[PDB]
Amino acid sequence: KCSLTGKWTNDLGSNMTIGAVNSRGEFTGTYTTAVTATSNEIKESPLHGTENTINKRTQPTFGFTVNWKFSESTTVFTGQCFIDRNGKEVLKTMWLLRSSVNDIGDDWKATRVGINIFTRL
Amino acid sequence: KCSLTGKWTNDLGSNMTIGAVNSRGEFTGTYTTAVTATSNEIKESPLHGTENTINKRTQPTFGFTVNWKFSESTTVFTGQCFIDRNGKEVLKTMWLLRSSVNDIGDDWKATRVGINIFTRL
Amino acid sequence: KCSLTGKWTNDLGSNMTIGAVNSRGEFTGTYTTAVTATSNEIKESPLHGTENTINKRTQPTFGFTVNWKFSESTTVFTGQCFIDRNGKEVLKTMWLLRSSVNDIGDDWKATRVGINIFTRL
Amino acid sequence: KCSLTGKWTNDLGSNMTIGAVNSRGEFTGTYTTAVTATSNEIKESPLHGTENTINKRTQPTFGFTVNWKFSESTTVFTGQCFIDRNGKEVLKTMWLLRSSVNDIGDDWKATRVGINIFTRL
Ligand SMILES: O=C(O)CCC[C@@H]1SC[C@@H]2NC(=O)N[C@@H]21
Ligand SMILES: O=C(O)CCC[C@@H]1SC[C@@H]2NC(=O)N[C@@H]21
Ligand SMILES: O=C(O)CCC[C@@H]1SC[C@@H]2NC(=O)N[C@@H]21
Ligand SMILES: O=C(O)CCC[C@@H]1SC[C@@H]2NC(=O)N[C@@H]21
Ligand SMILES: *[C@H]1O[C@H](CO)[C@@H](O)[C@H](O)[C@H]1NC(C)=O
Ligand SMILES: *[C@H]1O[C@H](CO)[C@@H](O)[C@H](O)[C@H]1NC(C)=O
Ligand SMILES: *[C@H]1O[C@H](CO)[C@@H](O)[C@H](O)[C@H]1NC(C)=O
Ligand SMILES: *[C@H]1O[C@H](CO)[C@@H](O)[C@H](O)[C@H]1NC(C)=O
Repeated sequence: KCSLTGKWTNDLGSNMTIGAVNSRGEFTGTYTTAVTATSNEIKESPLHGTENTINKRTQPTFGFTVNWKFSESTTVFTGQCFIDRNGKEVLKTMWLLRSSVNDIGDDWKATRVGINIFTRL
Repeated sequence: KCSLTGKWTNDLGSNMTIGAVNSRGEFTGTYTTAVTATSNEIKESPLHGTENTINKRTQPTFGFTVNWKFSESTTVFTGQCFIDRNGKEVLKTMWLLRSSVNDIGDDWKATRVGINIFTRL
Repeated sequence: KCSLTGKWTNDLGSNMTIGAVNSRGEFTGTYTTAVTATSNEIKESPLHGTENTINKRTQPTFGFTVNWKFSESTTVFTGQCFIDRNGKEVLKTMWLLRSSVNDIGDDWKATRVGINIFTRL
Repeated sequence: KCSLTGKWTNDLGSNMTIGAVNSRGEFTGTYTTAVTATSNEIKESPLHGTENTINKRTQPTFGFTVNWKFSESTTVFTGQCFIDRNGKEVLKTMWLLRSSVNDIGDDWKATRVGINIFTRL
């Protein structure tokens, strides 16, 4: 089984902690990004997500939202908890980083996309 | 002021209902999708999200995860709550739909991307 | 049949002209974007693409790259030429807008994603 | 100076060969994918792309379309040609894989997204 609970680090150097996931698949955690598109000072930020519980998969898909405390942005991450061929856990994820724009006319350029790989820290 | 609480419908015909947003920006609700890439019976699914509260914007940025109850998939949405040029509230969103694959070698094809525009019901 | 050749306009107000596609599916054209993420003056830019020729589909998928003349960026567009229910042509597309960064350490934030719908002008 | 011309291989094991880049930034080549989402026999496929020449950057931005010969799909890649911290050329790319659907009502699920890192062969 691949469990979300624990401390993780990613390819960019960001760390994240996820507490226990309840019977409904929900969990909370904290995210310390190593990088920012802003020129602001980085602060630890909370995250809230859900792990898919159908078929009690041992490598479930999951999703979570990071509510940034140092900018007006929001990032969502989705991926799957895989059991590496080495028996070690790896989170393969893709994310959408949403910036806030002041006019709906600028909405077309407000969304960045990318990946991140997490391993137990 | 653009608010997330309420009932919404999108360009594909899906409906979403979001409850009250608490002091830390949390919210939950339900999503009834009108379409599916599966060959399964669609079922109302729960969602948990967060909206950014930095600078208490009137057109907040937000994100939420939909935990599908009829499949092993997970979807994440992110976007902004705008007051459109015509005066109506509109949610401009982008999403990542993650399918579950069985081997970490099939991860590359597990993620679909799209958009949805939600309007008040 | 849905043909790529012609003059098109999109939901953002951008216009594009595509010449004739040869026996290999290749075509060239020009793109006049109505919007820019830069603060630069917009110039008409050339595009080069290819339409998929397998099974001689009447609604083929296609792809094209826009080589911007007023910035160091590149945008790729992919989609499908659909025959609307009204018998009119519509191009449903998704794009990736790539900005150039100076260090590979900033690569994670260099890519935006979005959609555009085109109709004959 | 990062150059596109040559032979490359990526993180999934696919190989690509790009020919000479002309004065207007055009180039063509061939792509042999190592994986497929189809259940078909993979076949070498042609590609046509463009690299941005504005300010004659040494780490250019670029895009290309792969016209798959064994399916009705089309893929577009975009990214930047970097000289990595260790001194090696590396292509950081993101892609959109467009499948063909039969009704414009199924357009929402036709696009997959991912990344690929190419390195010199
Ligand atoms: O840019 C900011 O300021 C905050 C967003 C940080 C972004 S979210 C996707 C990417 N992954 C990560 O670990 N850090 C960056
Ligand atoms: O395909 C499935 O089965 C479940 C996913 C439904 C997807 S999420 C993105 C898209 N938007 C929507 O309102 N419905 C579809
Ligand atoms: O930002 C710039 O300067 C040039 C890119 C323009 C972008 S590409 C995707 C989007 N569609 C469009 O018609 N215009 C914008
Ligand atoms: O799936 C198919 O059949 C053809 C698409 C191949 C895809 S394009 C993105 C991914 N990268 C790659 O090198 N091969 C796969
Ligand atoms: C977290 O990861 C390790 C854990 O100690 C640490 O060395 C590093 O400085 C931290 N990175 C961030 C972005 O906090
Ligand atoms: C949801 O929106 C309204 C509910 O009042 C209804 O007319 C419509 O059929 C519903 N659509 C779905 C997919 O449930
Ligand atoms: C192109 O579209 C129409 C065609 O005449 C025109 O009114 C409009 O000004 C043009 N838009 C751009 C961005 O060139
Ligand atoms: C391509 O890369 C090298 C060619 O020298 C070869 O070893 C490898 O097997 C090839 N891979 C594919 C998918 O063609």
